[PDB]
Amino acid sequence: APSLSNLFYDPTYNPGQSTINYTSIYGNGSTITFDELQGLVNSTVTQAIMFGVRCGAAALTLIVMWMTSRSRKTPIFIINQVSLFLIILHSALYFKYLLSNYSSVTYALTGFPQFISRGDVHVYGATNIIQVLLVASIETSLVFQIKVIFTGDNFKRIGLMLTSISFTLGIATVTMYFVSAVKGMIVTYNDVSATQDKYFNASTILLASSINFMSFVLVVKLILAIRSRRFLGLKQFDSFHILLIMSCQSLLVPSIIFILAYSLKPNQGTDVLTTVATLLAVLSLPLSSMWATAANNA
Amino acid sequence: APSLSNLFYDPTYNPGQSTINYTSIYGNGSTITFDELQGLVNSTVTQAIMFGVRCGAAALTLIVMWMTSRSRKTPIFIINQVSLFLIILHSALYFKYLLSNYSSVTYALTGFPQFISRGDVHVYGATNIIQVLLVASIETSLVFQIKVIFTGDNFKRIGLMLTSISFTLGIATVTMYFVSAVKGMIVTYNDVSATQDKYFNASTILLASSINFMSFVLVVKLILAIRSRRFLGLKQFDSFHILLIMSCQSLLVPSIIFILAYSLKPNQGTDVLTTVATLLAVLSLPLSSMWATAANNA
Amino acid sequence: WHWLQLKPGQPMY
Amino acid sequence: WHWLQLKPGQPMY
Ligand SMILES: CC(C)CCC[C@@H](C)[C@H]1CC[C@H]2[C@@H]3CC=C4C[C@@H](OC(=O)CCC(=O)O)CC[C@]4(C)[C@H]3CC[C@]12C
Ligand SMILES: CC(C)CCC[C@@H](C)[C@H]1CC[C@H]2[C@@H]3CC=C4C[C@@H](OC(=O)CCC(=O)O)CC[C@]4(C)[C@H]3CC[C@]12C
Ligand SMILES: CC(C)CCC[C@@H](C)[C@H]1CC[C@H]2[C@@H]3CC=C4C[C@@H](OC(=O)CCC(=O)O)CC[C@]4(C)[C@H]3CC[C@]12C
Ligand SMILES: CC(C)CCC[C@@H](C)[C@H]1CC[C@H]2[C@@H]3CC=C4C[C@@H](OC(=O)CCC(=O)O)CC[C@]4(C)[C@H]3CC[C@]12C
Ligand SMILES: CC(C)CCC[C@@H](C)[C@H]1CC[C@H]2[C@@H]3CC=C4C[C@@H](OC(=O)CCC(=O)O)CC[C@]4(C)[C@H]3CC[C@]12C
Ligand SMILES: CC(C)CCC[C@@H](C)[C@H]1CC[C@H]2[C@@H]3CC=C4C[C@@H](OC(=O)CCC(=O)O)CC[C@]4(C)[C@H]3CC[C@]12C
Ligand SMILES: CC(C)CCC[C@@H](C)[C@H]1CC[C@H]2[C@@H]3CC=C4C[C@@H](OC(=O)CCC(=O)O)CC[C@]4(C)[C@H]3CC[C@]12C
Ligand SMILES: CC(C)CCC[C@@H](C)[C@H]1CC[C@H]2[C@@H]3CC=C4C[C@@H](OC(=O)CCC(=O)O)CC[C@]4(C)[C@H]3CC[C@]12C
Ligand SMILES: CC(C)CCC[C@@H](C)[C@H]1CC[C@H]2[C@@H]3CC=C4C[C@@H](OC(=O)CCC(=O)O)CC[C@]4(C)[C@H]3CC[C@]12C
Ligand SMILES: CC(C)CCC[C@@H](C)[C@H]1CC[C@H]2[C@@H]3CC=C4C[C@@H](OC(=O)CCC(=O)O)CC[C@]4(C)[C@H]3CC[C@]12C
Ligand SMILES: CC(C)CCC[C@@H](C)[C@H]1CC[C@H]2[C@@H]3CC=C4C[C@@H](OC(=O)CCC(=O)O)CC[C@]4(C)[C@H]3CC[C@]12C
Ligand SMILES: CC(C)CCC[C@@H](C)[C@H]1CC[C@H]2[C@@H]3CC=C4C[C@@H](OC(=O)CCC(=O)O)CC[C@]4(C)[C@H]3CC[C@]12C
Ligand SMILES: *[C@@H]1O[C@H](CO)[C@@H](O)[C@H](O)[C@H]1NC(C)=O
Ligand SMILES: *[C@@H]1O[C@H](CO)[C@@H](O)[C@H](O)[C@H]1NC(C)=O
Ligand SMILES: *[C@@H]1O[C@H](CO)[C@@H](O)[C@H](O)[C@H]1NC(C)=O
Ligand SMILES: *[C@@H]1O[C@H](CO)[C@@H](O)[C@H](O)[C@H]1NC(C)=O
Repeated sequence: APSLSNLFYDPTYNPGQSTINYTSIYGNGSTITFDELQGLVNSTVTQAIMFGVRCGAAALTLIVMWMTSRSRKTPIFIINQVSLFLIILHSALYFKYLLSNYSSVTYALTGFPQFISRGDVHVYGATNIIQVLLVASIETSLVFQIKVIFTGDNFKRIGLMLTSISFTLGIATVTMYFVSAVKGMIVTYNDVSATQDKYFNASTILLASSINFMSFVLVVKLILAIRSRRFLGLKQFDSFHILLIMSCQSLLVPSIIFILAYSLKPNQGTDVLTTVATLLAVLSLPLSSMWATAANNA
Repeated sequence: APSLSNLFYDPTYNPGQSTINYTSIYGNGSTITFDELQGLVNSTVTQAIMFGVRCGAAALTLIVMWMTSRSRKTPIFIINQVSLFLIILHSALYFKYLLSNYSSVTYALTGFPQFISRGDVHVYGATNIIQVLLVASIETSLVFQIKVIFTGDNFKRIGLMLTSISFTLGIATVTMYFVSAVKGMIVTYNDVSATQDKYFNASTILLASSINFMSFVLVVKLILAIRSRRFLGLKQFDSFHILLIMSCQSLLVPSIIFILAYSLKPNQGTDVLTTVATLLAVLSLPLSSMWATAANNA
Repeated sequence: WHWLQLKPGQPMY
Repeated sequence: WHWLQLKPGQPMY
């Protein structure tokens, strides 16, 4: 503490317009303000916050789903476990990414490819493969939720149609995620300072449209299946009510979160809200099973 | 892109020893390296990760505990709700703190009190009050877990002794947290660039020792209560086994996390692992109730 | 409204 | 081993 400068006593000076001087590949001065830097750090912290929420919610849902799911060896239980373990493992690799040398402001300000370690490239690839397997597990669950729920309906013509369309969408999104993954891998392995996000947007919209399709089918069907129970009988509080509530939640909240992720300001780190939408689309079914068992037991 | 400097082609140069030039209250140059800066940002991101885990785990545990807890209007249920809502609200205020002007590198590098908004001081105070209420709710639960579990034991002499000591520890930690809070508030309100963490360490060790005491009592008691059931009867898989497992988990994991938080390298943002220890000490009881009901129902 | 942007090596969301 | 440090205005952990 040699001596406090005059600007410590001025009540009008703001640090946000002050300039940082640092070295970069493009030039020598490359001035940047503390508010672009705090935007970068706030985006990184916001991504970390949502991925922490994902990791904690998925881990505790996995733990609770074991403690209480009496119907072990069901395919939907095994799929739900594979999906929760893949959410946890994806969140873990991402938690390394946020604390690595690609999310650091060292690389986001100074585009130096020497700072890059090839292990970080391998972590990037492992995360992309785990995301592909996650989408595969989610669509396996959904094709297994429409196949099983369409068994027993007299109108099996339209049930088979619905299974077919859903399964087509599942294969299309899984193939698009794998194509996006490999088209990002060849570019990253070749040049560490480039990206291929062209197919990303398409694969995420494909997944969102699949989820939207599922919530439509499950809500339409359950609506006709409580209208048939209201013209004869009544539908106000049975487990029927729990499935209908979770399917209306799956209808309204992940779509709202997808549009919120596509509408808000860019570069603020809010773009990973699509992962909260997929988190809730995953967590609708195990929580639905828990409520269903805890309203059937009585 | 005027022209890439020579250091883009050198494979030996590392950005981590390069120096940032910026203005600060102490001087004019105030050189800092990108690796101290990335340490700061990594500490902020690590705090955000653990608080995201807290928020997601507590929110989904609150949601699940409603869906399945058939014993509504019990005091322990109401306390567990108050504690989960206070964990969520504390995590929310902290999530504002990490995205505010006190966790920004703008203030952690340039100690300018002009950048500080009085609303951030009010957020700081609200977070400290909510933490005091959280510790109060946790100790209310524990004094209510030892009071209720010690009812019915023939050896009520030592049961009352145990209740008394636990309740003394609860009041001591709540009073120490409130003293720490007010001693931090008067300093922050007076001078925004000072802190009073002297009483913090004492209050956290008091809370850790309370939790340790509880896990001792519950494990000792349940051990004599399965040794009496092993000399007459057998103790290998009953709900008895579920409480004993959760009490041994509460015995071993939060203490391990407390020592890990006190042992690892400082200034790396790992010091908030004490909040994961308190998270698990909270989440032992609702998960214990869920397993107990889901092993009593059959 | 905007397209999601991946930083030069951001793994998949 | 170290004492927990609060930044100049870090709210309570
Ligand atoms: C659902 C919940 C209750 C399960 C338990 C999860 C926690 C025990 C996990 C989740 C997040 C984890 C943390 C995520 C990241 C880090 C940072 C890591 O250190 C670094 O990355 C710093 C590197 C550097 O110095 O640059 C040390 C472990 C730690 C604190 C982890 C410790 C274990 C934590 C708290
Ligand atoms: C019961 C389990 C299946 C779920 C609940 C706990 C997990 C979510 C925890 C347990 C172990 C944790 C991991 C322990 C150690 C690490 C290494 C850590 O590494 C770094 O941060 C390195 C940073 C650097 O090298 O710069 C990142 C978090 C991670 C994967 C943790 C992520 C969260 C994990 C998987
Ligand atoms: C599914 C749930 C239960 C989580 C399972 C744990 C794994 C996801 C974690 C545990 C330890 C982690 C590893 C710990 C350390 C490293 C070294 C690390 O080395 C580097 O390239 C970075 C070195 C550096 O920091 O300078 C690469 C990731 C890796 C293999 C980590 C990959 C992810 C692992 C296997
Ligand atoms: C929900 C059920 C009834 C099906 C509805 C019809 C689907 C087959 C449509 C609805 C939305 C469509 C998607 C809307 C937007 C895109 C992005 C498009 O690529 C881009 O726009 C990215 C590049 C760019 O424009 O910058 C590729 C097709 C795709 C995935 C479309 C594929 C066909 C989809 C899934
Ligand atoms: C199953 C249930 C419990 C889920 C409940 C989720 C909602 C309560 C969450 C999900 C997404 C959230 C939104 C995600 C992002 C934002 C943006 C956030 O910041 C801005 O609007 C930016 C303003 C600016 O530009 O300065 C305000 C809150 C809001 C709308 C959030 C409000 C709360 C929402 C709707
Ligand atoms: C799984 C269930 C039980 C909980 C769901 C909680 C989420 C809906 C919350 C948790 C973290 C929240 C985010 C935390 C921080 C921010 C940043 C915030 O923007 C700012 O902080 C200002 C702008 C900037 O900092 O650059 C906008 C809302 C957002 C995305 C929040 C939106 C709502 C989120 C995703
Ligand atoms: C009880 C359960 C069902 C609630 C589940 C959802 C909540 C955990 C979400 C809903 C609204 C969210 C909040 C919405 C907005 C914000 C503001 C955000 O900060 C900013 O936007 C920037 C502020 C600044 O500039 O300093 C920090 C996270 C926070 C408190 C979010 C924390 C997470 C909250 C409480
Ligand atoms: C109990 C669980 C379910 C969470 C409930 C949500 C609340 C904890 C959140 C929701 C919106 C939040 C508020 C959103 C915005 C602001 C303005 C914010 O104003 C400032 O001083 C900063 C302004 C700026 O960013 O420049 C202060 C915090 C506050 C009141 C937040 C306090 C915390 C609130 C009430
Ligand atoms: C678990 C049951 C059987 C009770 C055991 C005895 C307790 C009354 C002891 C055990 C640990 C003790 C604590 C250990 C350390 C401290 C920190 C001490 O303050 C400091 O060391 C902080 C300042 C500094 O040294 O930098 C104040 C007393 C306190 C809370 C002690 C209070 C008395 C405690 C709770
Ligand atoms: C019983 C169920 C319900 C929960 C089980 C959770 C555990 C598996 C978690 C809780 C605390 C966790 C630990 C908390 C913190 C850390 C430190 C973390 O980072 C380091 O050790 C730092 C290494 C370095 O200095 O680089 C490594 C994982 C570890 C041991 C975690 C491993 C996983 C643990 C034991
Ligand atoms: C309803 C569920 C299934 C989610 C899908 C919501 C759509 C209405 C969103 C998703 C992607 C959005 C588009 C993403 C990108 C842009 C930015 C912008 O694009 C442009 O035409 C100019 C910029 C450019 O060339 O990319 C104008 C809005 C548009 C087309 C958006 C219009 C609204 C879209 C189609
Ligand atoms: C077992 C459960 C109840 C958790 C408590 C573990 C204790 C064994 C820890 C908690 C706080 C620790 C202390 C925190 C700070 C320091 C740093 C350092 O302190 C000093 O005496 C020199 C520096 C200083 O004056 O603070 C040497 C270890 C010590 C005393 C630690 C010794 C081990 C302690 C007492
Ligand atoms: C930083 O860069 C600016 C160019 O805008 C220059 O005027 C200044 O001399 C450099 N050094 C400092 C301490 O600002
Ligand atoms: C960058 O600026 C400093 C300041 O004079 C100078 O010494 C250095 O030579 C400059 N770098 C190049 C490549 O000119
Ligand atoms: C940063 O400050 C130091 C000392 O004032 C100076 O020697 C150095 O040239 C400056 N860095 C740049 C890139 O100009
Ligand atoms: C800080 O360094 C710059 C570079 O010359 C100079 O213009 C400025 O006057 C210095 N600030 C003070 C208070 O001397």
